Formats: sequence, C-alpha cells, structure tokens
Amino acid sequence: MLTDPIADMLTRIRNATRVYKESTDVPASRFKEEILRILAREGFIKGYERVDVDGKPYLRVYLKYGPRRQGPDPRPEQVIHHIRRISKPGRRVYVGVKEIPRVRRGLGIAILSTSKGVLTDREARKLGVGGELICEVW
Amino acid sequence: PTINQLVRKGREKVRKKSKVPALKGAPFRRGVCTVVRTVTPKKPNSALRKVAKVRLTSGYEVTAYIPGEGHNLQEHSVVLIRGGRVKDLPGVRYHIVRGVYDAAGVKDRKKSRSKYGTKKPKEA
Amino acid sequence: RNLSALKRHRQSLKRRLRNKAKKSAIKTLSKKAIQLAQEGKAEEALKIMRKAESLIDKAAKGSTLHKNAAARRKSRLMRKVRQLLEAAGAPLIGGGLSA
Amino acid sequence: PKKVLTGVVVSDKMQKTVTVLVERQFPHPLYGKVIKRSKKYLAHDPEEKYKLGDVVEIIESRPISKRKRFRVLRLVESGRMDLVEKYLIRRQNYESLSK
Amino acid sequence: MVKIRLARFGSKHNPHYRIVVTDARRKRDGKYIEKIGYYDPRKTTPDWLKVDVERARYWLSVGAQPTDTARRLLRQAGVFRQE
Amino acid sequence: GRYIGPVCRLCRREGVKLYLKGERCYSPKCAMERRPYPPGQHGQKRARRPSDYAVRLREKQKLRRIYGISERQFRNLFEEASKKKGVTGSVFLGLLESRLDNVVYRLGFAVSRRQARQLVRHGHITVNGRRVDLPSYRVRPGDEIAVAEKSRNLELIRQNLEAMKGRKVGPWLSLDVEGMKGKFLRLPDREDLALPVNEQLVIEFYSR
RNA sequence: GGCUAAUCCCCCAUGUGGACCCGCCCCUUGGGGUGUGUCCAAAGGGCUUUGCCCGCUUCCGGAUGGGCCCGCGUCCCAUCAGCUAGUUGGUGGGGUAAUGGCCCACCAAGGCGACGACGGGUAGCCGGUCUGAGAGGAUGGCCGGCCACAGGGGCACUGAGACACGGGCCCCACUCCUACGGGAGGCAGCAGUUAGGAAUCUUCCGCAAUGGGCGCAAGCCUGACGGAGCGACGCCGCUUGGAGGAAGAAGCCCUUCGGGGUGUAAACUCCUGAACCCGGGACGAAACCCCCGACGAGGGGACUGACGGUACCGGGGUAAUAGCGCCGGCCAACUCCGUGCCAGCAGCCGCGGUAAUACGGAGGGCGCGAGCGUUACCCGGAUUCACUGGGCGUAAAGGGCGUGUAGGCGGCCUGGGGCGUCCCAUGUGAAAGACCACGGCUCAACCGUGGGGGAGCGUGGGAUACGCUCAGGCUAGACG
RNA sequence: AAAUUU
Ligand SMILES: [K+]
Ligand SMILES: [K+]
Ligand SMILES: [K+]
Ligand SMILES: [K+]
Ligand SMILES: [K+]
Ligand SMILES: [K+]
Ligand SMILES: [K+]
Ligand SMILES: [K+]
Ligand SMILES: [K+]
Ligand SMILES: [K+]
Ligand SMILES: [Mg+2]
Ligand SMILES: [Mg+2]
Ligand SMILES: [Mg+2]
Ligand SMILES: [Mg+2]
Ligand SMILES: [Mg+2]
Ligand SMILES: [Mg+2]
Ligand SMILES: [Mg+2]
Ligand SMILES: [Mg+2]
Ligand SMILES: [Mg+2]
Ligand SMILES: [Mg+2]
Ligand SMILES: [Mg+2]
Ligand SMILES: [Mg+2]
Ligand SMILES: [Mg+2]
Ligand SMILES: [Mg+2]
Ligand SMILES: [Mg+2]
Ligand SMILES: [Mg+2]
Ligand SMILES: [Mg+2]
Ligand SMILES: [Mg+2]
Ligand SMILES: [Mg+2]
Ligand SMILES: [Mg+2]
Ligand SMILES: [Mg+2]
Ligand SMILES: [Mg+2]
Ligand SMILES: [Mg+2]
Ligand SMILES: [Mg+2]
Ligand SMILES: [Mg+2]
Ligand SMILES: [Mg+2]
Ligand SMILES: [Mg+2]
Ligand SMILES: [Mg+2]
Ligand SMILES: [Mg+2]
Ligand SMILES: [Mg+2]
Ligand SMILES: [Mg+2]
Ligand SMILES: [Mg+2]
Ligand SMILES: [Mg+2]
Ligand SMILES: [Mg+2]
Ligand SMILES: [Mg+2]
Ligand SMILES: [Mg+2]
Ligand SMILES: [Mg+2]
Ligand SMILES: [Mg+2]
Ligand SMILES: [Mg+2]
Ligand SMILES: [Mg+2]
Ligand SMILES: [Mg+2]
Ligand SMILES: [Mg+2]
Ligand SMILES: [Mg+2]
Ligand SMILES: [Mg+2]
Ligand SMILES: [Mg+2]
Ligand SMILES: [Mg+2]
Ligand SMILES: [Mg+2]
Ligand SMILES: [Mg+2]
Ligand SMILES: [Mg+2]
Ligand SMILES: [Mg+2]
Ligand SMILES: [Mg+2]
Ligand SMILES: [Mg+2]
Ligand SMILES: [Mg+2]
Ligand SMILES: [Mg+2]
Ligand SMILES: [Mg+2]
Ligand SMILES: [Mg+2]
Ligand SMILES: [Mg+2]
Ligand SMILES: [Mg+2]
Ligand SMILES: [Mg+2]
Ligand SMILES: [Mg+2]
Ligand SMILES: [Mg+2]
Ligand SMILES: [Mg+2]
Ligand SMILES: [Mg+2]
Ligand SMILES: [Mg+2]
Ligand SMILES: [Mg+2]
Ligand SMILES: [Mg+2]
Ligand SMILES: [Mg+2]
Ligand SMILES: [Mg+2]
Ligand SMILES: [Mg+2]
Ligand SMILES: [Mg+2]
Ligand SMILES: [Mg+2]
Ligand SMILES: [Mg+2]
Ligand SMILES: [Mg+2]
Ligand SMILES: [Mg+2]
Ligand SMILES: [Mg+2]
Ligand SMILES: [Mg+2]
Ligand SMILES: [Mg+2]
Ligand SMILES: [Mg+2]
Ligand SMILES: [Mg+2]
Ligand SMILES: [Mg+2]
Ligand SMILES: [Mg+2]
Ligand SMILES: [Mg+2]
Ligand SMILES: [Mg+2]
Ligand SMILES: [Mg+2]
Ligand SMILES: [Mg+2]
Ligand SMILES: [Mg+2]
Ligand SMILES: [Mg+2]
Ligand SMILES: [Mg+2]
Ligand SMILES: [Mg+2]
Ligand SMILES: [Mg+2]
Ligand SMILES: [Mg+2]
Ligand SMILES: [Zn+2]
Repeated sequence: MLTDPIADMLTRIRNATRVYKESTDVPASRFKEEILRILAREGFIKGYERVDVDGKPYLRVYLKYGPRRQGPDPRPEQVIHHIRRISKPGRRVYVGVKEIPRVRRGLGIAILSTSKGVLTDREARKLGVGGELICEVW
Repeated sequence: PTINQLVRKGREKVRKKSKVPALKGAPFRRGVCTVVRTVTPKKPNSALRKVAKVRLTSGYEVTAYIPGEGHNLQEHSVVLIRGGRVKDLPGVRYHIVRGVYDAAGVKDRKKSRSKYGTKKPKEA
Repeated sequence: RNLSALKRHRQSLKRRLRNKAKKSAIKTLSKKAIQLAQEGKAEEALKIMRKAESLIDKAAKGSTLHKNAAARRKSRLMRKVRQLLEAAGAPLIGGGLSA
Repeated sequence: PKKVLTGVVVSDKMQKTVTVLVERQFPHPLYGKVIKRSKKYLAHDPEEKYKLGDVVEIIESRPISKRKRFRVLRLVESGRMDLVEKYLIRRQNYESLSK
Repeated sequence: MVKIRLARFGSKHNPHYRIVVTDARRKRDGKYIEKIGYYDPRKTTPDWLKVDVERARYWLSVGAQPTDTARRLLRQAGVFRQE
Repeated sequence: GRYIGPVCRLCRREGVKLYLKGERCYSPKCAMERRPYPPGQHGQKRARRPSDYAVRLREKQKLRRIYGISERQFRNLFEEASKKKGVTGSVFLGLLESRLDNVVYRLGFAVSRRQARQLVRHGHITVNGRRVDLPSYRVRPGDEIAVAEKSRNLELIRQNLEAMKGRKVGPWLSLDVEGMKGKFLRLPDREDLALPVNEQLVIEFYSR
C-alpha cells in the first residue's frame, strides 16, 4: 500500500511534469482534492477533475507549463519548479501562526492543514491559525 | 538514518584526544632532564637535532626539543617545557622554553628574541 | 582562649534535665492509666488520665512539649483509654472523656 | 491543581493497591517526532474496587506510603485486557536477552 | 521580620540605592520581595529619589519595618503625610 | 600610541595624496607630488597584482590612517555601527566624523587632525561651555564647539581663524569666526564627505 | 556542704479563648461550626509616677521564611542485563510541627528493568557566560538563587528554627602540653605562613555610608561592608608632541656606479605645556538624637568623612618611555652577506647538500602598539555525528539468508470524543545580565532610570483539517 | 643505495 498518499500524489505530479505529460491520475481522496483546490487556485495546475478508472475513482490533474524556449533544450519552463512534502509520516511537522514559513520570500506557497481547513501560508497567516505543514511548492 | 533510529541510537559526539598530555591541562610543565642526546630526522631532511628526555612533575617522562643555536643543558638541568611539536622528529611533541631555570637564552640573538628567551641588547 | 557563649551550653544542660524530667513523668503516668483501662478499673484510670492530660498541657506551656505534638499525645491517650474501657464498660468517674 | 492522569490497571496483586500505567505523547526536543513514553504509578484502591484491565483516572494525593502517592479518582472504562496483554508481552520479552 | 531598607547597586564611588522590601535575614544585595523606589545620594539627576507611595503604605500596613535611613527617605516622599 | 612618526610616508604608501600635515600636503613639498611611489627600497619596482585581501586591507588602512585612530577604537566603532540600524558604512562615517578632534579639524580650528588632537588634549577646546580634553568625545547634533576664552589670545588660533576668513565649512557645520566657535548641525551624509575610500571594501574586510 | 534574688522553676485560681475524647451539622482526606465532659494562661521593669513607655499571657488573622509531596527536564559507558529482604503492600503502633516503609511488630509476595533498572565513571545545579547565521556546542569563574559541606566518621542536646564552621559527646588520623595518670586544638572567616604548582595579593585603613545583632535610648559589636594597597590579569580613556623644514646632511644598505633607499625622517625654527610645583578644596550626610507639636503628622536644631588634602578648580610650567611579531604559499611585507642536508626553521605544505625573498645577521618593509608574541583550553570555520544539514555499486559504510517478538509506520467514506495539533484570554517567566531609549562620572569602560521583551508550564474558553482513539461502512492493499 | 626531475 501507499505509506504516504499525499507525498505519492506530489511525486506523481513531479514525475509527470518532468516529462511534460498532459495530465496525471492520482487515487482520489478528499484530502488530495482539497490540496488540488489550492494548487489550481494558485495557478500551479490548469485544474483537476474527478474521473473513473476501471472500477475506482481517480483525480486527473491537468498540468501547466510555460512557453517553448529558444536555443538548445527548447523544453518549456516548468510552472512547478519544486514541490516537496514536509510533514511526513514518522516525522510530522506542526507550526504555530508565528512559525509559518515565507516560501521563496513570497514567490512560493506553503500548504497548511489547520483547524479551519486546508489553507496556504498567506491564507493561514491572514486567518491567524497554524497546523500541519503539509508541503512547500514554488 | 531514519528519524526513528535517531530517537533510538542518537548522534555520537566526537571527543578530541589531547595532543599534549602535559597533565592538569597546564600550558607549561616543569621537569628535570635525564639525557641530552642527538637524534636524526626522518626521510626528507638530515641534521643533528638536540633533544632531551625530561622527567616531568606531571608524572611523565617524555622527550622534548631544545631550540636555538646553542644550549647549555646537562644531566641534572631543570627546565620548563611547553607544547608544540617538531614534525621531522617522530616522538617529540614538546619544546623547551629557553630562558627558564637552567636554559640560557640563545646568545647573539637579534631578530626573534622573545621566542628564544634573549633580553633586549644595550645602548644604540 | 574561647568565647563565653559556653554559657549557652550550660543553660542547655539545665533545660535538658528540665525537659527529660517532665516527659519521663508524662509517659510513666500514661502507661499507668492505660494499665488501669486494660484491667477495667475505670474510676482510677480516668482519675489518672486527668493528671496525665494536665501534665501534658503544663509541659506544653514551655518549650518541653510544645505545639500540637501535645494534642497528639492527648488524643492517643484518650482514644486508647476509651477503647480499653469499652472492652469492660462503666466509665465511672466521668472525667476527661465526654459523655 | 492536583495532577490527574489516565491509565490502565496492570497489577492487582497487592493489598489495597493497583499499578496504573499511564502513557503520554510529546514531540522529541530535537527530532520533532511525536514519541510515546509511559510510566507506572502505584495508586491507592482502599476498597479493592478496581481490577485488572480497568482504565481509570488517577489524582495526586497525600502520600499513602513510599512509592505510593496517588489515588484512583474514577473508572473511565471497564476491563480491556489488550493493553494489559501488551504490557505483559513487553515484560516477558526481557527473559529472552540474558546471556 | 520583613524590613524596608536600601540596597547598593551603583559602582565604586558611585552609590545608587534601591529602596526595597526584603527579609532582614537575607543579604542586603540579595533577592528582595519588591522594589518600591530608588535613591541617589549624590543628587546627580533632577530625579534622585522616587518612591511608590501606595505600595509603601501597604507594606507598612502588613508590618514591615523601615531602617532609619529608609524611614527618612520615605518621610521625605510624603509616605507618612496625613495632612 | 597614535602611530606617532612619519606621515607623508603614508601619503606615499596609500597611493592617494593624504592630508596628515594639514598644509605642505597642498604645497609642492608633500613628497607625494614628487615621489608618488610607495616607500622602501622596493618602492620603485613593478608591483604585482594584489590579492583581494590586499585591496581590502589597504582600503581599510587608508580610511583608518586618514583620521589617525588606533585599531582598537576603529574596530570598536565599526562593531558599534554594525549593531545599529541603518547602512553600516554611512553610519560608520558619521560616527568617525562625530569625533571631537575631527570636528575641530573640520571647523578650521586646526590645520591637521593631529594638531586638533593636541588642541583638544590640552584643554583649549570647549563643548557647550564646558572644557573637554578628549579627542574620542562624540559630538551630538546641536552642540556648540567653542575655543577656550583663555586660549583665544594664542598665536596658533589667531593664525588659523585668520585664514578661515572667507572659507566655507561643511554642510553639516556652522562657524562663527569672530566668537571663535561653531555648531555641529547634523550627522554628515555620505554625499557630504569627499573621502577617497570605498566603505564597502572596509565592510567586506571586517566581514572575514 | 551552706546562704540568696529575679522577666528562673512550680502550685492554686480566673476561661475572653484554645486543646482532646465522643455526638450532630456544613464541607469533603486531618477544612469549618456546635454541645457536654476534662485540661491549659501570665512577669515584671522604667519613668517626665497614679498616667504613660518597654514588655508578659491566651486566641484569630496578616506578612515573611521554610518543611514535605507530585508532573516534566538534567552527562558518558550495555566491554554493567537482570536488580531488590525494609525489599513491595497491608493492619496496628512508635516518631515528627506534618504525610510517609521514617522506624517497629504481625500478615500478604510483591516492587523495578532495553521507554536502560542495577552497576561503573564523571560532575554541585541554575539565572547566565563564551561561541554560532541559526539550530546547536562548550561552560557554571566574578555577581544573584537553591544545595551540600566545616580534619574523616557517627550522634543527640538546647531552641520558633541546627544534627549547629568560630556549640556539645564518642571513634579515627594529625599537631601541641604532660608530673605519663591525663588534657588542648580544628582558616574550605579576613590577612598572612608553608607545601604543591606554570601560576593567583596586604599579617592595610575605617564605623563616615549601606546592612545586620542586642538595647527605651545613649551606645556597643560587625575582617558583612565601604575604601586603599599589590599584579598591563581584563576592559576603557590618555601620553611619549604640533606646525614649518633640501630635488634631499651624515651614518648605514643597495647599485647597471649614472644613481637609488632609510625620508620631512633628523638636526633645526616657532608654538602648546604630559610630568611636576604651589593655592583653594569636596559631593557622598541626614537621619538616629534633642526641642516645639501629642514621644503622631509636621517644623526646627545639633553632631558625625575611612577614602583624604583624594577627586576637582585656578596659576605656574619642562619636547618629555617604544616596543613586539612577521616578510616562500595559505597571508600584508624583499634585497645583501654569511652558511653549504652543516648550523638551524616549521601551524600545515615544506626550506638548507655554493651563488636560500623560508636558516643566521644587516638594511628595508608589513602588522599591531603599552603592549606584542607563545603555549594551553573552549566554540568557530566543521554540511567533519549532518534536527535545520551527510552518507553506504567501485572512496570508510547494506547485516550471509530467512522466519518473526517488541517497537516504528498505516488504503477509501461517515460519525462521536478533543489526546497530539492550533487559537484567544490570564497567571507564571525574581533581580542582575542581554536589547532599545534617555541620563550621571569632561568621553568611554562603569553606572542609574524607563521601555520592550521572551521559549516553557498552570488555568478558563474555543477550533476539528491532519495525526490519535472509539463505532459503523467500502474493496483498489493483503489473504483465500 | 639515499635526496632532487630539472
Ligand atoms: K525475571
Ligand atoms: K467547654
Ligand atoms: K502563611
Ligand atoms: K553554630
Ligand atoms: K598656561
Ligand atoms: K518628627
Ligand atoms: K593649567
Ligand atoms: K656551522
Ligand atoms: K631570514
Ligand atoms: K530545531
Ligand atoms: Mg507551543
Ligand atoms: Mg526576513
Ligand atoms: Mg506587499
Ligand atoms: Mg646544571
Ligand atoms: Mg555567650
Ligand atoms: Mg548571654
Ligand atoms: Mg519509669
Ligand atoms: Mg524541641
Ligand atoms: Mg493509556
Ligand atoms: Mg488488589
Ligand atoms: Mg499505609
Ligand atoms: Mg533567608
Ligand atoms: Mg523629590
Ligand atoms: Mg501613614
Ligand atoms: Mg549596521
Ligand atoms: Mg546589524
Ligand atoms: Mg547545694
Ligand atoms: Mg554565706
Ligand atoms: Mg516564664
Ligand atoms: Mg468557651
Ligand atoms: Mg488552672
Ligand atoms: Mg507568680
Ligand atoms: Mg503608681
Ligand atoms: Mg527591657
Ligand atoms: Mg510555599
Ligand atoms: Mg526504606
Ligand atoms: Mg503505618
Ligand atoms: Mg524538632
Ligand atoms: Mg530498586
Ligand atoms: Mg519509562
Ligand atoms: Mg566531584
Ligand atoms: Mg551573537
Ligand atoms: Mg549571542
Ligand atoms: Mg545559545
Ligand atoms: Mg551543564
Ligand atoms: Mg558559586
Ligand atoms: Mg554564585
Ligand atoms: Mg583543611
Ligand atoms: Mg565532621
Ligand atoms: Mg569531627
Ligand atoms: Mg529562641
Ligand atoms: Mg549541617
Ligand atoms: Mg557541630
Ligand atoms: Mg575557624
Ligand atoms: Mg572541649
Ligand atoms: Mg614551590
Ligand atoms: Mg584583594
Ligand atoms: Mg581597624
Ligand atoms: Mg556601620
Ligand atoms: Mg547602622
Ligand atoms: Mg571589599
Ligand atoms: Mg589601551
Ligand atoms: Mg615632524
Ligand atoms: Mg612656553
Ligand atoms: Mg549635604
Ligand atoms: Mg516632649
Ligand atoms: Mg524631622
Ligand atoms: Mg551614629
Ligand atoms: Mg580628612
Ligand atoms: Mg592645572
Ligand atoms: Mg604576499
Ligand atoms: Mg623564524
Ligand atoms: Mg598550533
Ligand atoms: Mg658563500
Ligand atoms: Mg647567499
Ligand atoms: Mg631571508
Ligand atoms: Mg628593522
Ligand atoms: Mg596576550
Ligand atoms: Mg578547532
Ligand atoms: Mg556542527
Ligand atoms: Mg554551519
Ligand atoms: Mg572528527
Ligand atoms: Mg538528516
Ligand atoms: Mg559523507
Ligand atoms: Mg566499500
Ligand atoms: Mg546482501
Ligand atoms: Mg505493536
Ligand atoms: Mg507488530
Ligand atoms: Mg488515515
Ligand atoms: Mg497505530
Ligand atoms: Mg470527525
Ligand atoms: Mg486538546
Ligand atoms: Mg530580566
Ligand atoms: Mg535594566
Ligand atoms: Mg554622557
Ligand atoms: Mg508574552
Ligand atoms: Mg485548554
Ligand atoms: Mg466539533
Ligand atoms: Mg473497520
Ligand atoms: Mg488471488
Ligand atoms: Mg635529503
Ligand atoms: Zn602628505
């Protein structure tokens, strides 16, 4: 089985974007869906949608890329340059509101799971609550 | 190692072995000479170095180097030793402090006097 | 060649003989009373327990048998006497023990 | 406020006494992992009311004896011998590593 | 008993006292119960003596005993003034 | 110690014309006008490409030897500035310019900074009325630096303030020549100073 | 052996009250109230003398100080894996101000341990300090808080309080007296001696200030303390001059023999005036006390300075200590001569065997400067024990393999709880230090005032995404 | 045989 479904989804997105795939299917779960909502809201993906594989429900994440570049290696710039899970099973990371990181001095995001839902770094700072530091994306 | 292993075993702090077993952590140690011999250096060099096996008040009896041009150190000479080794002399890890209790300062020394225990010369 | 605070020492000795005396009485009387409670003689037992309580409180007046340690001794004495008399009955003189 | 813990009765072999094992979770001071420690407390059961496996609350009390400084407040939930079995297995494993 | 006295806190030849409530048994520069004022004997600043009056009245009501110097400083600060 | 000794040898070694004697660094006798090469037997020889540490050390030594301040007080002032909020370099320059001896030099009371140091040390300078004999004294914005009334009859002060007629003073300073006094208006900006020193090189030198 | 006083001890009385047994009520562990019974108080002295002052006795409360108990945290070694007989618990006692197996009888067979018992080693702990970007590492000296100890060991007495540093008893070691029977002593109080050691001070001044003990007070005591002395041991401030002064003295060192360097450096010219010499000369010190008032509030008066004729102010006034390291690279600064794997240098790489910028000396230069170097030690660089922040095909490193215990970790959906997690309020976080601002010693070091902080823990309330738990459901994992 | 690879 999967020991960390959220990190598995993040790794699926990473490996899919690294080969410039169109979309990627992740085993569906409400937590993953609430995370993908933040992803699509911030613009790191074109969006997500529920689909069905042979018998089970999945989430198709439609990835996002930049324009094709010139010179050697015309592969476009990655929209998701870096996506890393932080609060892993076996070492869980909890942060207070004054302990929320500023990712890349504002250019990135940090997805938090707080008592008021799944938020971003600025969203949780504006709400004023902390929680489990799920991952960082920039 | 996994975080669980770090909680179980934990990192191991490294202790540094002292290069100068002049006990009590002293900067210097007083001793009395036993023999004042001449030892040949290792491969890259060749000379006649002046070494003395000093019996220390720390309970040790270790060989120590005699710097300077010339010295006056007999069998019963009482001298103070300090740290600092001589690389081209295996087994010698301590120096003699010239100018202390039996060891006159190097005579006719004018460039680096404080390091060899020679007082400032007289009138200009 | 020493200081005269040895006076204190002397005083302590006196006070020692003063305290050891009082306690030595109290304990003794206590035993006596308890014996008379074990053997059923109630009037005599209570008549002696009254004097034992009196000596306890009078020793509490000074530094010999001071604060509530004296109440501890009184409580244990009266409890033991009332318990031993209940093995026989008839609390005749009606002294320290309440009705 | 007097400290109140919650644990499992793992030893009723004493008279008027139980052994309440109490667990606690906390993040490691340096490695941040939520680690689980445990400690056994000798709790006072003056009526032999609680038996093995009972999950009970424990309250800080005036000392009853050496090593015995806690009373059993109330019964949280009745006997669940799974935790007692876990503790007994963890103890029995000690006989395998001697020499 | 508990006393109101002065504690020395300035440097050598530069004395600066804290008017302070503390047990008489503890040292004069030790852990005090409360700092109720400060006193500068050399009058270096325009404010060389300040005292919390209500706190001094409280500690006198509960039974603190000021030193003669402490009582003088408190009297100069109108702690005992009942006019 | 104040390094006391030859000065224009520093005019030579630093490669930039310094003004440590006051006059005679303006006259064709500074020995920098006629001997721009560094001192020593090997002064005229072809110099090798210096290391970065060489550049930073020489720049810091230039900035320090300009004011004649010992390494102890210099490092202390630098650390003090680095503790403060704001640009380390400009605050450091404002601190150095706030020294009483340097203020005396800037107000034209002395032709050189060392002459100003001797004037202060001998009690010929007053600050807000009170006599001060400390070159390391820090002048605050608003303080009136005056000449001692008992010293206003000396020949050197007469000469110096007789030459200051018509001369201008720094934008952060005012000068009353008749009363032989002046005021420290504000801390000088980096633009106000014409020092031939790169302060970032000194910051990087102490960054090591 | 004898005489005697008292705020010395005792008896009886008075019972505001309190103590105890028993009963009742409230409260909930021994908290509070009430009834009967019983038991328990006292000391006088001084006057400005029949009126106050210092006291005394019983009780309730405050305040301060402490005893005991509990959660959590506190080094290395698993080449220490089993430990425990008052051991674990009970009953009843003794003991203390008080719980307790603290101690003792009788009874039960328990208690602890890989979440590291037991054992060995090392070590007072902390506020802090050093370092570090931080996390962390190291450390616990000065000052402040708690602890323990007083030649080694043990014990009680007195007391509100001690198992009592300058109190007592005994054993041991040591020193001294000794009529040899027996006694005296205990600097890890101040200073000082000696020993050890690389190394750490005056057998000082003073009761003036602060604080402490006794006394109504006057006052007495105080090696606490306030000062001075010695030591560049540290930090900070300052001086050994300032300005003019040659296409450039001499000497010294190079040299293409033209010259170059030491260098405006010097001698000199003018000026200021460190040292010193005089005169004045402190703040720190106004209370206790006395007088008026009322021994209150308030007002007034008087005394008192170790430092010390010191600080500081005024006048006068002399150009008047510079040293230490380094110069091959790291690393800023180069030539000559001597030496010839010799003599030696060296933190690492390394240099010297004929022409050494590395040895030694000279000239010159660089770096600091009343200091400069060396050694020792700590942190740093060191991401080189890697939480932040590392690795294991061939560089040190995957166990020879499996089964599997504890442990660690846990697919999807709904609900309850709110342990982890998060939030708000509140308490705590002593002072000093650290940070910021202003201010006092001419600045600074130093110091004062004010401000700001802050992890952690307690309490009350709230949130439920995730981790947890309980209950139910699903089939993608697993098994059949 | 040792040191130096120029
Ligand atoms: K066993
Ligand atoms: K009654
Ligand atoms: K109390
Ligand atoms: K004592
Ligand atoms: K003069
Ligand atoms: K009065
Ligand atoms: K003068
Ligand atoms: K030779
Ligand atoms: K040389
Ligand atoms: K951390
Ligand atoms: Mg927290
Ligand atoms: Mg920032
Ligand atoms: Mg903005
Ligand atoms: Mg000899
Ligand atoms: Mg006496
Ligand atoms: Mg007496
Ligand atoms: Mg008898
Ligand atoms: Mg007693
Ligand atoms: Mg539990
Ligand atoms: Mg039982
Ligand atoms: Mg019991
Ligand atoms: Mg105390
Ligand atoms: Mg005032
Ligand atoms: Mg009043
Ligand atoms: Mg700055
Ligand atoms: Mg800064
Ligand atoms: Mg007689
Ligand atoms: Mg007679
Ligand atoms: Mg009496
Ligand atoms: Mg009554
Ligand atoms: Mg009576
Ligand atoms: Mg009487
Ligand atoms: Mg009368
Ligand atoms: Mg009296
Ligand atoms: Mg308490
Ligand atoms: Mg025991
Ligand atoms: Mg018992
Ligand atoms: Mg007692
Ligand atoms: Mg045990
Ligand atoms: Mg445990
Ligand atoms: Mg120890
Ligand atoms: Mg820092
Ligand atoms: Mg710091
Ligand atoms: Mg730190
Ligand atoms: Mg420590
Ligand atoms: Mg200490
Ligand atoms: Mg201390
Ligand atoms: Mg001793
Ligand atoms: Mg002893
Ligand atoms: Mg003894
Ligand atoms: Mg007493
Ligand atoms: Mg003791
Ligand atoms: Mg004793
Ligand atoms: Mg003594
Ligand atoms: Mg004796
Ligand atoms: Mg000696
Ligand atoms: Mg001393
Ligand atoms: Mg004296
Ligand atoms: Mg005094
Ligand atoms: Mg006094
Ligand atoms: Mg002192
Ligand atoms: Mg200095
Ligand atoms: Mg000159
Ligand atoms: Mg003159
Ligand atoms: Mg005065
Ligand atoms: Mg009167
Ligand atoms: Mg008055
Ligand atoms: Mg007096
Ligand atoms: Mg005097
Ligand atoms: Mg003068
Ligand atoms: Mg170089
Ligand atoms: Mg050398
Ligand atoms: Mg070294
Ligand atoms: Mg030759
Ligand atoms: Mg040569
Ligand atoms: Mg050379
Ligand atoms: Mg030289
Ligand atoms: Mg040094
Ligand atoms: Mg190191
Ligand atoms: Mg590290
Ligand atoms: Mg680092
Ligand atoms: Mg290492
Ligand atoms: Mg790691
Ligand atoms: Mg590695
Ligand atoms: Mg290998
Ligand atoms: Mg293998
Ligand atoms: Mg398990
Ligand atoms: Mg398992
Ligand atoms: Mg789950
Ligand atoms: Mg689980
Ligand atoms: Mg739920
Ligand atoms: Mg909660
Ligand atoms: Mg603080
Ligand atoms: Mg402060
Ligand atoms: Mg100031
Ligand atoms: Mg706060
Ligand atoms: Mg809460
Ligand atoms: Mg809810
Ligand atoms: Mg289920
Ligand atoms: Mg199948
Ligand atoms: Mg060779
Ligand atoms: Zn010049």
